Amino acid sequence: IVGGTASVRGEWPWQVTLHTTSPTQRHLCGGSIIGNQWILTAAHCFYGVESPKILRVYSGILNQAEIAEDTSFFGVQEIIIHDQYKMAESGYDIALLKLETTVNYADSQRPISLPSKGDRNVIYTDCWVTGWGYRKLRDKIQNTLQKAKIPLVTNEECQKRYRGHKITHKMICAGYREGGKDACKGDSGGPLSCKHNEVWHLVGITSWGEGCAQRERPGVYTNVVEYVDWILEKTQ
Ligand SMILES: NC(N)=NCCCCCNC(=O)[C@H](Cc1ccccc1)NC(=O)c1ccc2[nH]c(=O)cc(O)c2c1
Repeated sequence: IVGGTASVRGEWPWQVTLHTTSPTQRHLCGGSIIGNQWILTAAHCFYGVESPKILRVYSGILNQAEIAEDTSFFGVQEIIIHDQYKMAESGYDIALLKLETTVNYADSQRPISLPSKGDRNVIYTDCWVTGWGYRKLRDKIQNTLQKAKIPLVTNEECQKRYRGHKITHKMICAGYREGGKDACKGDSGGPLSCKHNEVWHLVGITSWGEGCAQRERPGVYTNVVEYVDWILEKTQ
């Protein structure tokens, strides 16, 4: 996260850090608890991942330093990638991880609500992006989970900023005209969480963009409301 601040422990209890153990253990991508056996994340995170056996999901984490060889984690039983996914920039950048055991919910870890189809007309004014990603284009994974408040931008506005791409209605964009606050490398797969009528909704999944926090280059997110049928289908 560029231009963000350290999170409070437990304030983003749906946020997970997905690790790979190969060749040695490291943070791979963000994701969101959406059900007791289910993490929603980006499809592009699994480029070259051959098997779910190399993955570890850690929940209830604030600091990456909490994670050591003796720290408990959730195994991944299955990776489910949208069958129309080819790459982040063309959409369908969404994936489910089916965990090998179920998450026991607590103040430190619990699921985020998916948006309703009735909320397509909602004007979210309180949206946040979170993660352990870079604080600038050339940087490293951060110890402490970062957060930034970022306003949504209209698709028509977003399309003007990415003339070489097609910004579809299955995408949603967010950014300051002047830049300065954004997701960056290592944040991908994580949530764009919006608070509306005192409830947090998983509005986006961090997907792609040009550089990080550049002026007139908003972040592009998978538009989660357009996938509620797919999520239901794939999780039932
Ligand atoms: N909103 C804006 N402006 N851009 C949107 C930002 C989201 C895309 C950025 N890419 C990303 O976030 C890659 C996506 C990716 C993941 C896995 C494999 C390939 C690509 N992530 C990374 O480049 C990435 C992921 C995990 C990492 N772990 C480490 O220990 C060190 C790293 O340098 C590192 C880098």
